[PDB]
Formats: sequence, C-alpha cells, structure tokens
Amino acid sequence: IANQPVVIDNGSGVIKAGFAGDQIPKYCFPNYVGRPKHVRVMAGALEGDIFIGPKAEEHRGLLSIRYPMEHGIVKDWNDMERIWQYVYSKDQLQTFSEEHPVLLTEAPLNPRKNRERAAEVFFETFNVPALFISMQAVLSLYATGRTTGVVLDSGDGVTHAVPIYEGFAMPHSIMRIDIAGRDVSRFLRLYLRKEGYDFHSSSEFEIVKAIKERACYLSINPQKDETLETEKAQYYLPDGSTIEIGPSRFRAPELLFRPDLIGEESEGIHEVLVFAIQKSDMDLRRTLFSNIVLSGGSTLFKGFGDRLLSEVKKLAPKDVKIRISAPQERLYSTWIGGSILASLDTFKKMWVSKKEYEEDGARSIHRKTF
Amino acid sequence: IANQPVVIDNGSGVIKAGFAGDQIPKYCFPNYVGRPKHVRVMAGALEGDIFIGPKAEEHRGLLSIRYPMEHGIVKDWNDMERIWQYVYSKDQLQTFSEEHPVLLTEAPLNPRKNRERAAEVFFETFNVPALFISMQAVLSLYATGRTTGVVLDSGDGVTHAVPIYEGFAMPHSIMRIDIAGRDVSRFLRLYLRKEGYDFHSSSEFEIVKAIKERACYLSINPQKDETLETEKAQYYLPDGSTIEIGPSRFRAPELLFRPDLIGEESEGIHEVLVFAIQKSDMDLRRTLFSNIVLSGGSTLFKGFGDRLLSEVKKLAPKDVKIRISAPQERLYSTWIGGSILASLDTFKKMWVSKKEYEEDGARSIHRKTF
Amino acid sequence: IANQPVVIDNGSGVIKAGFAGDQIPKYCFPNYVGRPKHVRVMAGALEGDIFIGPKAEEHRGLLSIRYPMEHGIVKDWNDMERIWQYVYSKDQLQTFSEEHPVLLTEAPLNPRKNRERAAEVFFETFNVPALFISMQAVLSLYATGRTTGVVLDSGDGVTHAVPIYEGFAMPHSIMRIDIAGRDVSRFLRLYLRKEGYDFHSSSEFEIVKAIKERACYLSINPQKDETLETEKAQYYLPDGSTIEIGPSRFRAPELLFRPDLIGEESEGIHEVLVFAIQKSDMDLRRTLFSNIVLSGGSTLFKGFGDRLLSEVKKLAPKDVKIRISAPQERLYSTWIGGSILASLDTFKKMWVSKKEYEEDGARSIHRKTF
Amino acid sequence: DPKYADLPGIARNEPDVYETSDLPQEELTSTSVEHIIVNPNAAYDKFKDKRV
Ligand SMILES: Nc1ncnc2c1ncn2[C@@H]1O[C@H](COP(=O)(O)OP(=O)(O)O)[C@@H](O)[C@H]1O
Ligand SMILES: Nc1ncnc2c1ncn2[C@@H]1O[C@H](COP(=O)(O)OP(=O)(O)O)[C@@H](O)[C@H]1O
Ligand SMILES: Nc1ncnc2c1ncn2[C@@H]1O[C@H](COP(=O)(O)OP(=O)(O)O)[C@@H](O)[C@H]1O
Repeated sequence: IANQPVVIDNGSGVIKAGFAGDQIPKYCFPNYVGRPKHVRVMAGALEGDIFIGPKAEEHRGLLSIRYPMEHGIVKDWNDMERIWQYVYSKDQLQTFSEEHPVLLTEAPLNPRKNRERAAEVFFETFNVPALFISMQAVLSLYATGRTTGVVLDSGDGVTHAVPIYEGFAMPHSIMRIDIAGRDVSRFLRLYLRKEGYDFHSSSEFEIVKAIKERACYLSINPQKDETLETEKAQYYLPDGSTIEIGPSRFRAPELLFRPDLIGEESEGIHEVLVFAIQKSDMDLRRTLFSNIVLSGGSTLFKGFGDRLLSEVKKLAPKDVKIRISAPQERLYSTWIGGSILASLDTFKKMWVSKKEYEEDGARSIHRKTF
Repeated sequence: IANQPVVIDNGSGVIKAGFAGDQIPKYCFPNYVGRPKHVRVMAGALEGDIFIGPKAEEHRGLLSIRYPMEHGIVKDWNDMERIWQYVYSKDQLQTFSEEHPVLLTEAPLNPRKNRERAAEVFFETFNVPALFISMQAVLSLYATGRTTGVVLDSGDGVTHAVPIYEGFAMPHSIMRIDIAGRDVSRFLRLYLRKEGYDFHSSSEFEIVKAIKERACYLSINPQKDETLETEKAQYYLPDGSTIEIGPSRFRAPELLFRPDLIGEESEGIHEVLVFAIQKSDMDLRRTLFSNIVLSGGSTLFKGFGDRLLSEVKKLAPKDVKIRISAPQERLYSTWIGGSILASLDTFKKMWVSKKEYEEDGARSIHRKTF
Repeated sequence: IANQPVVIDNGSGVIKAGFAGDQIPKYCFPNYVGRPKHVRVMAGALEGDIFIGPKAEEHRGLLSIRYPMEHGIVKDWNDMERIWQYVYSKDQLQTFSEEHPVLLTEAPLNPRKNRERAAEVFFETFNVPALFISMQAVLSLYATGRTTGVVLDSGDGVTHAVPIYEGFAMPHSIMRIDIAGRDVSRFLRLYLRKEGYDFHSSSEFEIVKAIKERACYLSINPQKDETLETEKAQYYLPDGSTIEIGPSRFRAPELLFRPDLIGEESEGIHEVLVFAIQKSDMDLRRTLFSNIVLSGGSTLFKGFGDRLLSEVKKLAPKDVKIRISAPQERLYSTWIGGSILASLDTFKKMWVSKKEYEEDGARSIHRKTF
Repeated sequence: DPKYADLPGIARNEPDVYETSDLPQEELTSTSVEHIIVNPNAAYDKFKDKRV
C-alpha cells in the first residue's frame, strides 16, 4: 500500500535528499568515496576506513577521493551502491527502501543501461515499491509556479537548456553540453602550474574547489579585463598562507564562453540557448524569451547574470524581454520541486509495481518514461 | 593457561623492565658492561669478570665498561645475551623463558637482521612463547592516551620524530637524527681538556656522565647569554674535591641544534620537526601543533622547552597556539605505555607463533615487521 | 656577428654548452655548488671559496656541495651568475656578454616568472645581442630528422613527455612529471640504512650517483624479479672499502613506475605518456605508436628498454604495431639540435634586440614562445 | 603521587600542554532581472487539482 514519499536528488556535485512535506533536504553531501589513503596502523580509532560523510567532510588528506558519477554518469556502480547504502544510514535514512515511495532526479540524454541498472538495484537489492526519476525542469517551473519556460542548468560538470511550453515541448529543440565548475577548477589547476602552484592531491583539489567557489568572480568585460595588468590579490589557506590570484579568478569561469581555449568545439550557454530557441516556432519565441529559467549550483557568482545578459543582448533579436534573476536556492528548488511532485495525489501513475516491473524490464521503462 | 608477560623497555643505553600491568619498571639500569681492569691473586674476590649490576656501581674503579648497543643496534651478540641472562637471574626475574611472554621496543630504521638473530636467541636458546617488539612512539601514545601527533624521543645517542595521526602511520613523514647525550658528555670531555682535564677511564667517564645529567640546563638565548660570564659554579668531586664549571654546562647542549660544533652536515631537532611537518597534509599540521609530547631524560633540562618554544616562534608560521608539553615521566613513559599496551589484546592479534614461526622462518614476521 | 651564437644545453642535472655548427657541447658539468667545508689556515693553500671544474669534484670532503636547481628550476640566481662566470672562464670562452646571441633550453609548464627573472639577469648583467629559449623536443626531432613524435625526457630536474605533430604543439596534451634520479639516490640511501649503511653526506651523494649510473640496472620482470633470491654482489668502494648490493639495484628505479610507494600521486611514466596519447586525435596515435622517442640521462639502464616495452605491452591497444626508438645521446642530442637551430638564418623571430626587451620585457618573449 | 616518589627523574615548573597566546553572494540580489519565491504550500494549493 502507499507510504511516505522520500524526496531524493541525483546530485552531480553534492547529492540532495529528504522526504515529502519538508522544505529543505536534510541530507546534502558530496558525490565521492573516501577510502584509506594512508597507513592505518594502531587500533583505537574509527576503523572500516571507507568513510564517507562528516569524517570525509572533516578529515581530508586521510582518505582517497573517488567520484563515480561524472557528467551525471555513474561509472563505478559499486561506488554508488555503497553511496546509496550510506544514504540508508541511521544518520541519513533510518528506514527501509522497500516500504516508501522514492523520487529521484533523471539526467537528460543518457543511456538506458544506467537507469535500467539502477532500477534493477532498487527492485532486486532494494525492493522499492514506488519509484520514479524525472526532469528537474518542470520542478523548477513549479518552484516558479509557472508552466512555460526555458530551463538552463549548471551542475557539477553538466549544462543543458530546455524550451518548455506548459510541459509540452520539442525533444529536438533541447540543447545539452556536459560542462561546469569541476572542469573550471581543473583549468584553475592549469593556471596554478602555469604560474607554478603544486596542487594535485584529491583533497588538495577539493580545497582548490573551495577556493574556486570563493576567490573567483565574473568580469563582464572580456578584453578590457584580460589585456590589462592585475594586482594578484592573496587568499588564505586552511593552513594559513595567503596566495596571489590575478585575472585567473575571472578568466577560468569565463572559459565557458570559449571552449576553444580548452580545446573543445562547444558553443557556450549563450549560443546553446539561442540555437535551442532557433529550433522552435516563430512568434512563440518571444513568449519564451520572457519565460526563461536558470538552475544548477555552478551558476553562483558575482558579475554572472549581467555578463550573461550582456552576451544575450549582443546577440539579441528585436528587443524582447528576458526574466531570470536570483531565487532562493536553485539546487534546493529542484529538491523542493521534488517535494512538490511527492505531494501529488494521482502520483500512482509515476510507477509500475515491482512484480509487473519484473514482468517488464526496459520495456515499461522507456514506454512510460516518454 | 596464565602467563603474565614482561614489559621490557630497551633503549640507547638504558633498559627498563617489569611485568605486564605494572606501574613502575621493577628493574632499570643501562648497557654498562664491565670486567676487572686489574689483576687479582689473593683470595677474597669474586671470579667470572662479567660483573654487571649493582656491583658495577659498587666496583666502579675496578672494571672496564663497554656498550655494544651502538645506536640501539647490538654488536656483541654474546654480551647482549649475557646481559639478558643477567636479566634472567632469580632476584632479577625468577621466571623462565617458556614461562612468560615478553614485550620489547623497536627503534626504527635499523637492519632487521639484528631482530632476526635476537629472535632466534629468544625462541631457540631461550624459548619464550611469544615476544613482540614495537615502535616506541606507540608507547608514548598510550601514556598520553592520545592517538594523533608527533613524538620525538631521545635516548643517549639516537633521536627520532614520529608524526602519526590517529595511530595511523605516514612512514615517509617520519624523520630522525641519531645523536644525543653520549657525545654531549664527550663534548663535555672536550671542554674538560679545554679546562685542562681528562677522564679517559670508563668509570671516570661515567662520573662525567653523572655531571652531565647533573650539572646542566638549557639557556634560552644563545648569544644573549653566551656573551656574558658566569661565576663558574663548582661541582663536588667523588674525590672529595670540587671544581668550577663555567658557562659551558648550558653551552655544551647547543650541539643539539648545531652539528657545526661537531662539524657534520646534519640539521637539528627543530629542523627535523619542521620537515616532518612539511611532510604532511596542509590541514592536520595546525591540529598536530598541540599533540606532541617528547620522551626520555634527554628532555630533562631547565629551559629545554622554553628555548624550544623560541625556536618554534622563529620557525612556525603565524598564529598557532603552541606552548610546550612535558610530564615528569618522559623517561619511564615508554615502559609505562608499553605496559598499557601489553596489558591488553596484544597477543590476541599480534605476537609470535614461535613453533610455526620458526617453521616458516624468521622472514615470516620479518614480513610482518611493521 | 658573423660567428657562432652561444648554444647552451641548459641541463637539469648536468648543464652543457658550446656553439653553432659544432657537434660537441664543449663544456659539461652538473648543476651543483662548490664552496668549501673547512678553513685553510696554512699560508700557501688553495683558495677561491667557490669552485667548479674537477678540483671542485675532487676534494668533496673539503668542499661544501649545494645543488641550486630545484625541479629543473634554479632559485639560487647568485649561483647562476657565478655559473655563467665559470661559463665565461678562460678555460671556456674569454669572450664578452655581447659578442654572440644566447640560446638556452627549458621545459614547459613553468611560471613565467622564471623566464622573467632569467632575462632580467641576462640583460642587467649581460648585454646580450639576442636571447632565445625553447623546448629541446623540437631539437630532438631535428636530431632524428623527423617531424612528428613524442619525446619523454628524463633529466634530474623534471621528466616530461611532449607529443609532437610537425611542431604544431598540443598544450592540452603534454605531460610533465617532476621526478628525478636524485630522489632515487635518496631512495637508495633508504636502502642503505635498511641494509645498514651509514650515509648522509653530500659527498656520499655523488658516490651514490656513480652507483646509480653503474651498479644499478633495470629488472624487466616487475614482480617476478621482486621475488628473486638476491646474492648481494659487492661493489669495491673507490676509497678502498667494499659494500654489498642486494635487490635494491633494480628496486629503486621501479619507484619511477610506482610513485605512490613514495607517496607521490601519478600513474607511472608509461601510463602518463599513454594518457598524453589519449589526449589526442584517434588515428594520429597510430603514427605515434611507431613514433616513440627516448630522452634523458635517467634512461641509461641495463634492462630499461625491454622492461619499458613490456610496460607498453600492458598499455598496448588492440593489436597495433609499435616502434620504439632509442637514441644514443638521449641528452647531447638536444644540444646538437640547438646547434642546428643556431645554424639557421631563419632565426629572425628568435633574435631579439636588447632595446626591445627594455621596451617590453619577458612578455615580448612570451608572445614568441606562445 | 605514589609512583612519582619512586621516580628519581622528577622536576617541576613547566606544564604538559602546547598552548601559547590566543587571538580569536551577488547571486542573491541580482538587479539584472526578476526571479521567483519559494512558497511551497500555496504553490501546491495553486496546483491542487491540476492532475491528469
Ligand atoms: N560559490 C560557488 N560558486 C560556483 N559554484 C558553486 C558554488 N558553490 C557550489 N557551487 C557549485 O555546485 C555545483 C554542484 O553541482 P550542482 O549544480 O549542485 O548539481 P547537482 O545538484 O546535480 O549536484 C558545482 O558545479 C559547483 O560549481
Ligand atoms: N637527568 C638527566 N639529564 C639529562 N639527560 C638524561 C637524564 N636522565 C636520562 N637522560 C638521558 O635521556 C635518555 C633516556 O631516554 P631513553 O630512550 O629512555 O634512554 P635509553 O635509550 O638509553 O633507554 C637516557 O639515555 C639518557 O641519556
Ligand atoms: N649512465 C647513467 N645511468 C643512469 N642514469 C644516468 C646516467 N647518466 C646520467 N644519468 C641520470 O641523468 C640525470 C641527470 O639529468 P640529465 O639527464 O643530465 O638532464 P640534463 O642533461 O638536462 O641535466 C641524473 O638523474 C642521472 O641519474
């Protein structure tokens, strides 16, 4: 029989999860595995050593870090297995998968074996009765309380723009390129060795990401802020050293506009979005220029939206309105939209029974996902 | 079955011993090995010449001394065996080899062949059921109760700093310089010749060591105190004499920070410390700037820790609360922590399966050497 | 001038130099610093207090050794001044710092600050008519006469592999490990005390270098040779003593393939190079399987080639023919390629007026090197 | 201090602690465009019977 819904999110960078009727997911933590990095010798401390969570969020140069879900694509299935099992903790779930409805978040344009394999997990290892995974775009629209809109994200290493009209769209008109913040930190690391800054460990890179998320802004003027002379302001270390920065703090996030510099023939969110709009109706595009949605936590910056609108207005059509500013929390909004969807009443249509799923396979999965 | 083991704390020169779960090492004395420097004919003496124990102090000016445990490494195997046999005396032990297990100390970074030959001795000549030997830093951990931190211990001729967090090793991070008080007494002897003296005899040198461990301290300031002139306090002479000292008494342990005085491309205690700090995560360093306690009587000096703190301030980065940690147990602390250890589940997971051990050869635990 | 510009094999471990058209780097010497270890008092001794030449590496026990280069990058610029004065010695040139253009070498992925610092010295101390510095990889293919290929250098500063398609470099595909044979020597010293060998001096270090280049070799089988029952051959020490060898003679160079054993996170030179191949086109790699170039002094080992071949065999793709070159001069060839470059009239962009440097600085050279 | 009396090695005056002197966003108010508010409950009430 029906039970209490569990609102979980496939967090590319940081996984998010909670239950129905809540307002904030109480379980938000990174997407890696922390296993023994050093020589564990004398007994008397916390052992098992494959520690993920507050210990990993606390002890850094002690456990090797391994991310299995890169570009929203899980490669180390076993890692997500025990990652999910960590989600089943007394710290985290305290319940059983086989007794409550669980909502998760689908990632656009991925293979079938992924979700099929996951379905096999939660229907064989776990035996979840009610399970569904879907797009956060409509959820974001519920957060706006609107129906039409073009949802753009910035995950861990994922970006995609979706034109939407009341939950009716063209699948051919959607655009997607897996790229975000993690690679930005990678390019930051490039700048580091470009000016000789030795940063290559796992946790070391995590620290670099913290620096990236903190000591970086978005300079709207490209050449005007690149051709000049910097000051190379310094920022502390957890250890305590305050090291210089320079133009790099805005050069690395502005790289999204030029994948050619990273050796990539991409198009950039601006062109990505524009082309997505180009793949649509004619007069309806204006309505959609008004209704546009932003998402993804990598979007977090200063001089961000103004730079975006600057690009947009450089390639704008005949003066059409644009409306996407800073809501409460874009990431949370997706989870909150999951809570919204969990609050549905005719929600029974979001799944098939386990027994029938056993009699279904990939068939019902793709015949009912779309 | 009931066989209380014996905690035997070896060392550079000194050896300590007492059964498991005790509180004070029942018998303690150094590596002094003596035999009559003269010729006796008339009856009344003793015969055998291997007269080591309280008789040595009772008969200092009669025998020749030696210390075959060079830098904690045995040379005169036969003599060490005799030493251990002296330990096996009734009033010294009253127990047999097979009757009880034994715990022992491992000075790291030494040839394991020493341990090989010794293991063969205690498990073939003597037939102890099990004998475990281990890192002296672990002993300090049990004494402190803490599991995180670095420990630099110093006997009479060896100093080693062990940085280990939560009882979990970082072998590369460990550092050492093997030189201590022995040469400081020799340095004192050099100063004596500068003062016009010579105490070339073995027992004479022992008296000199008594002066060393008796008439010394550490001046916090090197030159600020070196440019002045003391009153040259006098030391009582077991000769019923008393002779001046000079500022040398504290100037002599400056060698601990200056190998220049001995003329060797070495570094320094604080330098070893700093390098071990460099050899770790940028995180734990600050945290481990509180969990360090040093052992051995080589630390018993007036102005020891204070001058060391001055060195810390000169070398450590800014704003880290670090004063100095030292108990009055630093000598015995090793044996004490070893007793703490041995009074537990040691034999439950770590010991020598004597029979099977030699059946598999000495290389078996020499593979389990860590 | 109508004569030979200064060709300098700016060597990591051993720096060499000569001129254009010539095929002999007339002067070769390591990157050390020779000052004294003692103070002459006797009137009529040898003086200078700064020594290079054979006299420097003669009285090692009398001359303080200080290697000034770090990861292929010196930081003791004063020593470089003195080094270049020795380069300008009567034994070498008897020339001026204006008579010929200067060609030096480098490694990529370095701070531009080095190039800055360099040219600052080269023009504040010298009045060089033309200065240029680049990658020896170009010069390497010049020595091979090829156009494309991947070259991995093994110097004592940095070991780095560069993929090359007719000079059209792929900065997003070059790999660079900062390991050296110096660390292997240090690692050998670890084996020394493991085997009980008391060595810590700077003078001993060069003896270990002789051991490295002579007593060490490469064992092709990775773990099959790890279990070989050693015989511990004995090397007769040059002073007159003799010391055993053990399996360490091939164990230590394997750290270059298993850097994690020392704690350095990397993937082994072989895999790193394969990753560089992976950072490229698809069928152009097929050419690179035939295009395999060796470089660096830290490649001269008995067993080196074939073992590395087996490494490649494990890293081999699906049934693709692979050709591997092995030049004789894995170092000197670069100097000769530089002599070829200096023998070019098309050196137009490379020759830079000093006045131009006054006008702009190293940035002007960065435009040329980028 | 029972054991301490037996210890010939005792000297006071320095503690056993290492502690010296002690000395203890535009993605929210972007004036560029407009955004939405959270309003969970009333949004569900807004979308009350808007099912299939
Ligand atoms: N201050 C910040 N600046 C930029 N990005 C941030 C900041 N804080 C967090 N993030 C981003 O959060 C993202 C994590 O992916 P996210 O957008 O959360 O997708 P998901 O919810 O699927 O994990 C990372 O890409 C990272 O850039
Ligand atoms: N009162 C003292 N003053 C100075 N040094 C001392 C004193 N007592 C002992 N020592 C030195 O400290 C060392 C104790 O450290 P420990 O490791 O127990 O020594 P050992 O290695 O000889 O057992 C002794 O070897 C001795 O050289
Ligand atoms: N015969 C040899 N066998 C092994 N290694 C060698 C030999 N000769 C030189 N080397 C290595 O070469 C390194 C010196 O760096 P090198 O290759 O000379 O770079 P560069 O020429 O740029 O200075 C040292 O690490 C040394 O071990």
